[PDB]
Amino acid sequence: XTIVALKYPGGVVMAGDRRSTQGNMISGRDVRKVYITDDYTATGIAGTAAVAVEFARLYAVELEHYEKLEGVPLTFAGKINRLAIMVRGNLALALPLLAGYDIHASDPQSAGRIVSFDAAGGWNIEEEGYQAVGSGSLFAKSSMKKLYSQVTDGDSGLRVAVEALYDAADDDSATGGPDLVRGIFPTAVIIDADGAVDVPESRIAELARAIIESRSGADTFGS
Amino acid sequence: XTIVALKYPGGVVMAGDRRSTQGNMISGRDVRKVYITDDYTATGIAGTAAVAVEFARLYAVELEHYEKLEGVPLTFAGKINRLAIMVRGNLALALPLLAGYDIHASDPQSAGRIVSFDAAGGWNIEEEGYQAVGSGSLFAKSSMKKLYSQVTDGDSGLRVAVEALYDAADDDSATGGPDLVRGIFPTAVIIDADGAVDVPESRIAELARAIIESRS
Amino acid sequence: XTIVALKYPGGVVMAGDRRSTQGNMISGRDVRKVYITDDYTATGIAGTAAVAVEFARLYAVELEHYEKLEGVPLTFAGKINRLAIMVRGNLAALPLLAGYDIHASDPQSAGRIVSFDAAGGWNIEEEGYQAVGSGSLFAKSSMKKLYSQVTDGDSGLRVAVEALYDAADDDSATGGPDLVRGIFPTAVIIDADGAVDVPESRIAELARAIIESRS
Amino acid sequence: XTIVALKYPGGVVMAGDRRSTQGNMISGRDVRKVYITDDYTATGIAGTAAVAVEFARLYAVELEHYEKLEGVPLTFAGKINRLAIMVRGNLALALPLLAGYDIHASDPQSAGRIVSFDAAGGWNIEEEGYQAVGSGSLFAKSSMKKLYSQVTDGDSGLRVAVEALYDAADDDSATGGPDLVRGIFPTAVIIDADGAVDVPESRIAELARAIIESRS
Amino acid sequence: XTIVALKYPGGVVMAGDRRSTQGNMISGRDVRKVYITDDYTATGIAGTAAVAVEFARLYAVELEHYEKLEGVPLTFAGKINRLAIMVRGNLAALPLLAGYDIHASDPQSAGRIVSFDAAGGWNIEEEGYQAVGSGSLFAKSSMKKLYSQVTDGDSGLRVAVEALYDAADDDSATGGPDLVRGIFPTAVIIDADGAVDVPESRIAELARAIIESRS
Amino acid sequence: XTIVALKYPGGVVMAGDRRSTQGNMISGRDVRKVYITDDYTATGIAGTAAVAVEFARLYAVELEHYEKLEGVPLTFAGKINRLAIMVRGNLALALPLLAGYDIHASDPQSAGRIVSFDAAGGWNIEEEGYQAVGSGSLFAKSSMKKLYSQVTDGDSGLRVAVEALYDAADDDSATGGPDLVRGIFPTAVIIDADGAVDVPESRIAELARAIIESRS
Amino acid sequence: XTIVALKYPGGVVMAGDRRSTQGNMISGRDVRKVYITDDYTATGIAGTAAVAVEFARLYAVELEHYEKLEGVPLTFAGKINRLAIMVRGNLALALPLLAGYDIHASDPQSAGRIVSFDAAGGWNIEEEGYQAVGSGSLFAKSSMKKLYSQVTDGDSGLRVAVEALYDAADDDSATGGPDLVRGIFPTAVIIDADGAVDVPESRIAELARAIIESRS
Amino acid sequence: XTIVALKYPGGVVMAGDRRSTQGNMISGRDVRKVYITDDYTATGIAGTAAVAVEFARLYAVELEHYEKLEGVPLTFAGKINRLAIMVRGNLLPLLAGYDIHASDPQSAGRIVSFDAAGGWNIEEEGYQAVGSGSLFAKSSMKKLYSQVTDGDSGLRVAVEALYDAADDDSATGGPDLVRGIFPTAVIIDADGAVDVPESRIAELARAIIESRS
Amino acid sequence: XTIVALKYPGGVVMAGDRRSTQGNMISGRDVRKVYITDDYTATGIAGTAAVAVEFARLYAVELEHYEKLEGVPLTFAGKINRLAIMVRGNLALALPLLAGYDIHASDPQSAGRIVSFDAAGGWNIEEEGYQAVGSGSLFAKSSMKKLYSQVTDGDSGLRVAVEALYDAADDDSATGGPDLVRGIFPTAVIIDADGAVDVPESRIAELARAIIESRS
Repeated sequence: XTIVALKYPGGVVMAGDRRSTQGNMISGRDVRKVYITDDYTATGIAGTAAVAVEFARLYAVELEHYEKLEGVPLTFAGKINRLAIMVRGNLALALPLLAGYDIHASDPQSAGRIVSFDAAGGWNIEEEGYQAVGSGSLFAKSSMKKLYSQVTDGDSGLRVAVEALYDAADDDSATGGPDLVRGIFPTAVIIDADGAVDVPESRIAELARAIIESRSGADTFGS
Repeated sequence: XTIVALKYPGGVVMAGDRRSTQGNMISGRDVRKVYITDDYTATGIAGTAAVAVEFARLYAVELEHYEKLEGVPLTFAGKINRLAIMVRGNLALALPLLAGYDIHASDPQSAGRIVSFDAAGGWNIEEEGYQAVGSGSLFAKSSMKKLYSQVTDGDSGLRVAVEALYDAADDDSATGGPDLVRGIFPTAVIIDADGAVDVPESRIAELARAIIESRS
Repeated sequence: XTIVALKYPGGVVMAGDRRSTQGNMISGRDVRKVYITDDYTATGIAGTAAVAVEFARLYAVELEHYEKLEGVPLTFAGKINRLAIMVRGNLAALPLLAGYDIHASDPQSAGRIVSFDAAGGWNIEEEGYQAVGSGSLFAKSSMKKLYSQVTDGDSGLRVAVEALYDAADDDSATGGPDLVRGIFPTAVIIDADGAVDVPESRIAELARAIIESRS
Repeated sequence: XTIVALKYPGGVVMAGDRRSTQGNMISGRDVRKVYITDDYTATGIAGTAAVAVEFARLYAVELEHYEKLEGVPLTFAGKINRLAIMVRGNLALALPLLAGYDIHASDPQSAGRIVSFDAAGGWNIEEEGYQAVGSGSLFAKSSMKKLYSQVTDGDSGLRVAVEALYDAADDDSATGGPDLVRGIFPTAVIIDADGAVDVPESRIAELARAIIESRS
Repeated sequence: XTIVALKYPGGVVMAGDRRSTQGNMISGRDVRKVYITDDYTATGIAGTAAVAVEFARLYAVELEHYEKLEGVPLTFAGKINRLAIMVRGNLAALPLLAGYDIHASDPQSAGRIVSFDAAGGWNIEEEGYQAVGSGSLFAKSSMKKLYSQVTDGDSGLRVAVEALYDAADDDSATGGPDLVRGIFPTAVIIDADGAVDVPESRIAELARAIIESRS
Repeated sequence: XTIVALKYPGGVVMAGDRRSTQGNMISGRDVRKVYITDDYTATGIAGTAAVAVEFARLYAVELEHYEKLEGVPLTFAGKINRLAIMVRGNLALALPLLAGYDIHASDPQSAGRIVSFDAAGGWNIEEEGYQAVGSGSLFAKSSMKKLYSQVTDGDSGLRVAVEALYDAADDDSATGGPDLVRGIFPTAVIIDADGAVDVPESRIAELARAIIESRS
Repeated sequence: XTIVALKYPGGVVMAGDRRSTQGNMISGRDVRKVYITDDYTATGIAGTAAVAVEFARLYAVELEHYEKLEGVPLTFAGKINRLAIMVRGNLALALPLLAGYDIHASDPQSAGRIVSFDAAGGWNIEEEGYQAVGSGSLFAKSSMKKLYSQVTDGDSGLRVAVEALYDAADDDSATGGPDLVRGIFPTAVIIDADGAVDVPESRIAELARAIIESRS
Repeated sequence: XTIVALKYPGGVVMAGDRRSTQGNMISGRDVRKVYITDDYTATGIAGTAAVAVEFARLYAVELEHYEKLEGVPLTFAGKINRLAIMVRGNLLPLLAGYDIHASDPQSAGRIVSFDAAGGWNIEEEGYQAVGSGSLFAKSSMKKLYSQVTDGDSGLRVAVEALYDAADDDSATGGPDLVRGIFPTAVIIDADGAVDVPESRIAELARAIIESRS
Repeated sequence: XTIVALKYPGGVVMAGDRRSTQGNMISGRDVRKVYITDDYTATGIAGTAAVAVEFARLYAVELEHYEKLEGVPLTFAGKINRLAIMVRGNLALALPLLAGYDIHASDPQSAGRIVSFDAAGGWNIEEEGYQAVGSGSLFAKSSMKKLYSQVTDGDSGLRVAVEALYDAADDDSATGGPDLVRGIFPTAVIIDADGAVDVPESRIAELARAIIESRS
């Protein structure tokens, strides 16, 4: 299963596929893997619906816990630190991808942040502009590498994220592509200076149909 | 990967998906798994492109070798026997599905034949009317169970076979569904009294598009 | 052994087979696997008569314990949360939960089905149906083709019994309707008026019609 | 899966179930496990359709090969000896049950013979009057123990064999009971002084429904 | 290590990196992995210099042996069959074969690419490109986005070198163009006039242009 | 991945590569492995970005904790002792390399100190003048062996450190060389009597570009 | 690595080599393995620089801890007992060699003591006059056996100890010989009635040069 | 144990250390690991005295056997092929040679090494080393190779590479000044393969030691 | 068990102990391990009486077989080659020690030869002047290292060989020392230009007693 995240001018976008498998068998088609955790952060886990929701819930609780006790939210570095303590504690398994926006960073245009975790539970701030986790991550990363120059705003960003997920599904059977028959598409979250918001199903649906139409044409031109 | 086969009044049809995987990675999209082996038989293997074609090739050579030596082709029972020996020998891996038409059977409407193999290399003539092998075979068989009453001829036979493969792909990631973007659809063979012929890609495409439209 | 559950317009239905096996030997023929746990929920476990009753009993006690202490029942999300804590605690067979959210905005789609994976993770089913056990794949593939026929509670109960029949038809670990002994699948139906046990006679008439229809 | 055999005054009867399983999954419902091997013998294997027919075929060829070469058939002791050599040769999982009638025995009323094989491939002559092999053997043997006193002829002998198989199916999920929906019933062979004959599907059906009516 | 192959209008091109590793240590920088095997074929192995040269040599001997004995070369299908017999015999590495079928009906599409899976099974590639080795997934994903640009031999060769560049950028076992030592990927092109080794100088210009474009 | 450290007259320099791998796959290109831990020390770990920063952070907190509580910083021997207790505690993995300047040493020219750790968590003061840890350590050490005579001051030392890392990258695929395309170069810290300072990226870019032009 | 210890009339001498290895690779050339632990004792461990110094430090702390608490130092028997408790505690690895001078012994000429430890952590007071621990111990012991008759005082003791270490290096690659290029020689401690002292490096250098010159 | 080989303008030089070890114990001090196999080749094995001499002897017999049977010696490619068949048959030697049939006599020197799988490799880097001290010897040659302008400086660098291998690897033996035992070496040019006199290597070893001191 | 061999001006001497053990138990006290194999050679194996004699016998037969067939004995190089082929054949256990005199060597004073074998069956010509094999070889070699300068002739050589064996016994329980109670002493062979001859027991006895009185 795959989760992607990318920085765009003024923010960050995170998107995840909807499949879950038990071996070769498809066990889920509506799996939500990306969740808003506070006003400026979102987490994505390339695992089951339960692992994704339970992790996000527990992290959301810790952040808001601190806010009620201390009156102010944690700094971005403090949010990662607490996430890292939570990830290292569960190693007793799928690793999280965090998308955030640092409201206290000097340059607002590059205040988007992406943090990933390696097998040993070690955090990493991504400086390449994008990242992906899961079984289709290499395919999604190699796709974003070629398409990243096209990201100039939020919608451009969301489009590239959806195309990266499409490319992950095209080459990895564990990642689900857009289901045009059932009307199920990747979920996404966008985060900028105004906060974290869920992207409406209608725009992701428009974009997924457009990528498919576009690939169908390119295929007929090459044959 | 999945191969299906069903009997219809007057013949038999066999169809297979086009995917091949290396774990979670998709390694093939144009994989042909069903091949005509003689004028009245076809074999399908739910494995790689090479295992499918190599097996079919060796079996086709063996059936034609006998015909050239003895002047007449083997009886259907003899064809299965030779296949069984070939299969047992190899077991010392994916299992073959054989579809054929017994030109010497008393009743021409039920002369279609489907033969499968179990893990131990044992043959089984299917009497249920249909069969499937591969990772999505349970899903395909359960689908055919509910749709078999609709089979009334070769076209309704071809439709049910494509729908069974669609259901296998819908529930099993190792089985490939119809790729509308690339124009890749399941391959099929239909065998009746006039012999075994490859079903044109165009007819499978129309049937695949109608199953999709119907579910949407 | 197989348990199935499906959402119909106005509620949910859950049904389970009556067999239990010890390897290849039939050890039970009247095994009840589906139990009402509170006014709006039912649990089904595809295991032995003991695991099924013991789990349901502990869960029912936990729900009622909450209600007596706090005066009001748990919200549906809270019920699942408590069930999940119970399932994860036993891991250190998995249940299928059917319910009706009395607080959901649309009463027609207020039915809920929750299943658990090997790791003890919960999953709210959006497809309309679910099955657990050794015959689950067969039951699910059968409901896939018959779900369009579900228009009310009775047609919903008929499709549940047919899914179980289909599960028994190709899984020896799931028991079909025994016409000789008069033993049929058990079922629970939950709507706005609460969870009620489906009478044996109704399941019997339906099982008899499915058999004659296949014959 | 289960095969049963019993001696009655004047001959022997052998009957087998129709199921085959891959773990918990039902893979067959029309599995024929009992086959006539020569004019006076029949073999039954509690395994797959393939193991059952392949074994019976090789054994039938061996018996007829001897008859053509030497002009006369082997004595009953010689038939068992050849079977034993065949069983020990394959075991270097499923073990055969052989029912036969010794045309050269002094008492025609007790000329019926039942021979079974053990996990080590050793032959056994059953002097208990009945025997059973397979996953439901214990249940079938315990059933025959209580019903054997009712065996007085070929018909009663056949009723008891069908009831033993019914009891095996009632307690063992690997053995298939009579399918009233599909019309599939246990297969049976009866051997007396006039030779080995397949029992008509209709007679076993009538006996199976009689058992079901009796138990309800 | 990585080998790439792609079909272009009128032929085929195959290129390979120059690195060899013993665990994490770089053991070779001049490793030639792609060799011409007959007038119309080339083989590439993503292994050591020895495995690549020894395999190519034995295969080239087998193709010429047949030609001398029978007077005519094997058909393309026969060349693959012989290669497959050689690969299955060694398994009891995994080559990429690129060729041009002089007997095909359409000369523009006469280019052929054959790869082998872990079990020694052959696969004719109908996608237009293929890659083998530790950086093969990165090279294939790169060619997927750049293939629309392949319109002739020169552009076929630019995409091949860019695919290898992308493999090296993401996989430490694949070597990128060494501007310090002047070592670049080796390539072979096949069209209707036969197979030929691509001059080091043309590969160096392409590699210099790909690097200037990335910075 | 590799970290190198060398003593120069009047001080010490520590430099580290920027790569991180996950088997054969490059997972990082911007990995900072060397961090200033107090006014006179720096730690370098040849591991992931997280292990390097988390270790340095905990050690920096420990050194400052003591200074605030006791009013004066720990002696150099005390700093090593605290580091050793921390390293032995984590084993119950990649090992640290400490570079520091002993402000209380009698001879300021040789007041630079280098401290490493072995597999068992044992400390060691290098007397050779240089040291390296990680997968390219032999290559870096063998390179410094031949170039150490050229070290006369901080800039000479820094050159030899960057060249050692270049030689580690040239022979070890797990160590990253200077990326001229992305503009990513090794990070370095220099410590003398005036304290620990991060070497500007532009000075390292200048050294690396020149080592490349030199070998061209 | 090797540590040697020998009794001379009036005291005891302990000397150790300077090498450390990581398999076949030389990891250290300046490794100090012998340390004075109190006014009358010294410990030597044939292990890493860290294991040797950490062990000696902890033991020195305990001996001085007792002296400050009780006003008088432990008897020699008490010092061994405390060392043994420390060795058994770490084992539940390299074995300690202790050299001392019993200030309370009746005959001052034979008051020198050598204590070694076996694999199980058991102490042993050597009555042979000399002992050695480490990978070159057998070669050093074998050498002292032939040269012990020459030990008539502290000077001769030190000369023989250096020759035993030289012989260990000549036959065992894990033991380092005198490095005339770098000017690194074995370390030594002499203990007599006046206390434990570090032997000056120039003195060991002179002895090493004379042994080398003699064998040429 | 370590064997080094390097190409110089006009030929090739191969040198090997003299130690052999049984685990940690020094079992040999006079071990000859480099042997002339024909007029233009030499083999070196970083193993025991027996493995080195036995291998060289069988290979020398094979080369001369061909020459007597066919009248002409094998081409350089044929010599490698025969060596490769011999190595794969037993399962790491280092071969140094001069190709008398090469177009340019200044670069006719050849160095062939073998990997763990028995695969041959012609070295285009100018030098190579095999054995337990090979990484140290190669890193040393990397920095000193620019100094190689003839046979004399080629040999000096070879001896220095072996010195560096011994300085960092206990399994490789350095020059024993006490016993007068030094590395052995073979130099091959257009005039054939000749053993380097012990006196020349001793002169070089002493100069390297005075230089590091 | 231990075998030693040494070169003296004009020849070579080989001597071996007399013990054999089965674990900790002494199983032999009269074990002869050194045997003359031809006019100019002797073999010694540090194993059981049987392994030592059977090996020497097979090798002696091989050398004489060649001499009778070809008329002349093998050259020294040929004798080692044949021995090596024999050793490698048995290893696909204890390894042999061969002492010989090369009658065709240019310098008669240094014509003595000693050849040993390593674990892999590889031969080695000794250039140190002496060698030893077995469980006490290290002690015997270290003893000879200090005593070799005393070897000026055959008597000096034999004296040193007996002292090396004594020292091996002293330090290793598996090697037997001179038994004064039973009158059992090491066996020895001396080889010069006049051939190989067994040293009289009486000469070894007076040498052994002198060494013992010397150590007392």
